[PDB]
Amino acid sequence: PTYPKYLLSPETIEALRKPTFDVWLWEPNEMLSCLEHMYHDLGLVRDFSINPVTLRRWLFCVHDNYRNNPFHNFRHCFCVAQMMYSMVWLCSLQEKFSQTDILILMTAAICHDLDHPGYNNTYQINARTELAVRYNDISPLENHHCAVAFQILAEPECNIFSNIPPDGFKQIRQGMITLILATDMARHAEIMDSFKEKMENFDYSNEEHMTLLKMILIKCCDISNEVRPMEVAEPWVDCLLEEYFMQSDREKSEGLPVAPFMDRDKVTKATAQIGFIKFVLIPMFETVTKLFPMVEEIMLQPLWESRDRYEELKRIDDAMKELQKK
Amino acid sequence: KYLLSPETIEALRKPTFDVWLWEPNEMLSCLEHMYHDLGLVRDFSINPVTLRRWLFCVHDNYRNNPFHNFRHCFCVAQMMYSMVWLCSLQEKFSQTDILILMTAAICHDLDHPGYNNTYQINARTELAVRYNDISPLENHHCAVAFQILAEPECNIFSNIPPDGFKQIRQGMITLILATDMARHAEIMDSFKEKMENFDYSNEEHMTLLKMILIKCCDISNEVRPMEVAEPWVDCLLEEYFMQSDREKSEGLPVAPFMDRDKVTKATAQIGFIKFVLIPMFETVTKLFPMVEEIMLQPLWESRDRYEELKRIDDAMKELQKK
Ligand SMILES: C[C@@H](Nc1nc2c(cnn2C2CCCC2)c(=O)[nH]1)c1ccc(Cl)cc1
Ligand SMILES: C[C@@H](Nc1nc2c(cnn2C2CCCC2)c(=O)[nH]1)c1ccc(Cl)cc1
Ligand SMILES: [Mg+2]
Ligand SMILES: [Mg+2]
Ligand SMILES: [Zn+2]
Ligand SMILES: [Zn+2]
Repeated sequence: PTYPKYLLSPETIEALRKPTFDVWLWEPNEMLSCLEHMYHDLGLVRDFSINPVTLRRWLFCVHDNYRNNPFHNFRHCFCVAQMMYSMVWLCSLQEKFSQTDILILMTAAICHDLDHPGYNNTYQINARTELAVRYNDISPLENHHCAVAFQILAEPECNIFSNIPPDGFKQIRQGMITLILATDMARHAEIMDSFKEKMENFDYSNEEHMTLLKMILIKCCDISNEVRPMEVAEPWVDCLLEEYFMQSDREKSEGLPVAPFMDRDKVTKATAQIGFIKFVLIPMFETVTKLFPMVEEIMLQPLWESRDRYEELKRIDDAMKELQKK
Repeated sequence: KYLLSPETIEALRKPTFDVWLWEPNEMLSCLEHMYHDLGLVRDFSINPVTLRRWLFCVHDNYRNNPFHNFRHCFCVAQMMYSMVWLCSLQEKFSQTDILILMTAAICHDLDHPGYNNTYQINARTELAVRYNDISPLENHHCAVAFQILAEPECNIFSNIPPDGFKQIRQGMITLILATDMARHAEIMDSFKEKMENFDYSNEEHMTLLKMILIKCCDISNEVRPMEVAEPWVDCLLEEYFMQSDREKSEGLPVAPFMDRDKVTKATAQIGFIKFVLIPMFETVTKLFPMVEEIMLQPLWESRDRYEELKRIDDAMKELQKK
C-alpha cells in the first residue's frame, strides 16, 4: 500500500541528488532516513564497514544535539549535508576525491553546527561567555561544534567509525576539524584568498590544494540557501533574521556592541541578501565554477536571479519609504 | 619566615636565586613583591589584597605533579623577573607588556595534569577531544587563568579599562599558547626571520620577542646553578615516567626520551641544552649581549658536565651487558 514516511519513494531518492530538493517538505524522521541513505548510496557504509544500526543511532544523537534556534537548527544541518550530497554528484566529486575525503565532507557538513546556541562568536567573545573563555576567543563556536561532534563519536553506540583502523580515524578527525573550523566567517576573506592563490595553477595531486578545495566546498554548502529555488530559500531569510535579531536585542539590552547588519531597526529582507549575494556568494561560486564549469548553470544561475530579484525588491522598499514623507 | 629579608629581595632579581629554599607562603610573598617592585601595582591600580588573594588562588589551581607544579610556576616567573633586570626590558617594553609577560609566566602551566599533549591526544582525553588536538594543555591553562581573573575577588585587573583587558587578554593568550614545544621550530624560525633586521617599534617583532622571552623562562632550569638545576631533572623524569608507565599499560606509544629504559639524566639534557636551549639563548643574546655571560655561560658548563657524566654512565654498561 502507501508505505510509511521513513521509506523513501524512488522519486525522493532521485530528487535528493539535486539542489532543487525541497528541504521544507520533510520531518526529522525522513531527513534522518534521507541522510542514512546518503551514506549507503555514497558507498561509505560499504567502504568503511559502517554498522548500519550504528549509523541510525549516530544520526538520532546528532539530531538531538542540534538546538531549536530559528536558523542554526537541524534543518540547516540537513540543508548543508544535502547540498554537499548534491555537489558530490554535480561535480563528479567521487572521481576527484578519495572515499575518505567524501566521508569527511559529509560527516563534516552534518556535524558542523552542533549545539549552536543561537549567537555568533562576536557575542560569545564580547559577552565573555563560558565558551569564549574556554576557547580563548579563537573560533569558539566552531571549536565547540567540533568538540561536540567527537564526544558523540566517542560513544561506542554512536561511533560510525568503530570499524575503521586508527590511522584512518586519525586522518578523518584531522580533516573534519579543519573543515568545521573553516566555517567561521571571520576567516572567509583569508580562506578565499588562499584558495584563489592555488587556482592560479590548481593541482588535484597537491594535498594542500585539496584541503582548501574541501574547505571551500563546505563553506559553499554552509551558506548555500540562496542557490536553492526562490520558494525554498525565501523563508530561510526570515529564519536568519529572526536569530540575528535575537542576538542584537540581547546585545543592546546587555550594553554590548551591535553589528549594523543585524540591527532590527536597519536591516530589511533585501538589504540582508543583496550585499551577501553579490560579494560573498557569487565570487565564491565563480571560483568553484573554474574547477567545475557545470556549477555555473545550476548554482550561479539561481544566485544571479536572487540578486536581481532582491535588488528590485529594495528599489520598491525605498520607493515606498520615499513616498511616506513625500 | 613570613617576612622576606632584604637579602632575599635582592637575590630574587638574579637567576642565581635558590628556588628550593622557600615554602609556598614565601614564594607567594616573593611573587607579590615582583608586582609592587616592577611597578605593576602602581601603574594598574591593583588592589593590594586582591593581588594576594589572586596569587593564593593561582596556587590553589596548580597541582602536585613532580615537575609541572607551583614551584615550576615560581621558577618561570622569577626567571622572567630576572630577565627584566638583566635585559633592562623596562626601557624596551611598555608596562602593559611587562604585566603580560609576568602574569603569563605565572599562569602558563595552570592545572597541568602531569601528562603532555602527546598523551592527551593519543588517549583521546577530555581535553584533547575538546580543544581538537590543538595545544590542548596550553589552551586549558589559559582558560583556567581567566576563569580565575573572572572571579571578582581574584581580579587583579578589576581597575583596568575594558580596552586594556582586551589587549592583556590577547597578549596573555598568545604567550601561553607559545609555550607549546610543538611550535618551537616554527616560533624560532619566525623570530630569526625578524632578527635579519629587528625593529623594536614593530608590534609584530615584539609579539614574537615576548614569545621567545616566556619560552626562554619556561625551559630555563639549566641556566641556574648546578645545585639548583639538578633536582629539576629528577622531577622532570619522575613525571615523564609516570606518563610512559601509564602509556605502556594502556598500549599507547611512548617516546624514547621518556622510556624509563632508554633515558638517563645525562642523555635527557645533552640534547636539550645543545639543540634547544643554547640556540634559543644564542639568538636572544644578539638582542641582549649581556645574556651570553649570565645564561649561555652556565649552559655550556652544564652541557660539558653532562657529556662527561655520559662517558661514565656508558662505561658502567661495559661492565653490565652479557
Ligand atoms: C545578513 C546576513 N545574510 C546572510 N547570512 C547568511 C546566509 C546564510 N548563512 N548566513 C550566515 C549565517 C552564519 C554564516 C553566515 C544568507 O543566505 N544570508 C549576512 C551575514 C554576514 C554578512 Cl558579511 C552579510 C550578511
Ligand atoms: C628529556 C627532555 N629534557 C628536558 N625537558 C625539559 C626541560 C625543561 N622543560 N622541559 C620540557 C618539559 C615540558 C616543557 C619542555 C629540561 O630541562 N630538559 C627533553 C624534552 C624534549 C627534547 Cl627535544 C629533549 C629533551
Ligand atoms: Mg556555524
Ligand atoms: Mg606548559
Ligand atoms: Zn552553518
Ligand atoms: Zn612550563
